Amino acid sequence: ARRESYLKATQPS
Amino acid sequence: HWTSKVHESVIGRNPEGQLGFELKGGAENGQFPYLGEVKPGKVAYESGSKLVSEELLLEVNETPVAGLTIRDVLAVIKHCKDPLRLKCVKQGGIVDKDLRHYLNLRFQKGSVDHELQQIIRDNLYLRTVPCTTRPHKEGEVPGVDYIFITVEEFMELEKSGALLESGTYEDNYYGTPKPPAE
Repeated sequence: ARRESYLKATQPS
Repeated sequence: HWTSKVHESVIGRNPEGQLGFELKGGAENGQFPYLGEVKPGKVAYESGSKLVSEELLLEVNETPVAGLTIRDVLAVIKHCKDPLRLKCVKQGGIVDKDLRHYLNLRFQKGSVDHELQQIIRDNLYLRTVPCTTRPHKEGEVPGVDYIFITVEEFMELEKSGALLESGTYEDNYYGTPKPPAE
């Protein structure tokens, strides 16, 4: 699955 | 809601083993799978509702296929005996075939729309390798964990519309390019 760095960059928090 | 007008249309194959419509879109074009021109004479209907043109294809026999390449959608269908149970939704309003935009939408956590969006994102992630501008870290295989590129390249994929997701985390760019059609 995708890493936290990628998700923190691509997805709104 | 985004999944408000979702309906199931049960069909069968015609002569030549086709559906009476063509599949367009797919992640490789940065899109939902969607129906081409649905002409009346050619769809062998069995039950449920009727198919119209441009509908987004969501599921084939309970297998979610949105976020996949056309090639993979075709592969699910081929391993499905008749009749084919198609979950679809009309385009219009906030429902659109553009995957980049769909993934930017923000639904309530716990929502059926949210649950579905996550399933569609995971499908997309199954077929793609993300790209980044951050240096190769030990343990990582280039081209499997990440396509490691320059910022000029990332910027050029960006402007060209190659990316379906993008963003920065710590002074570095991260995105998902469109999978190739295979």
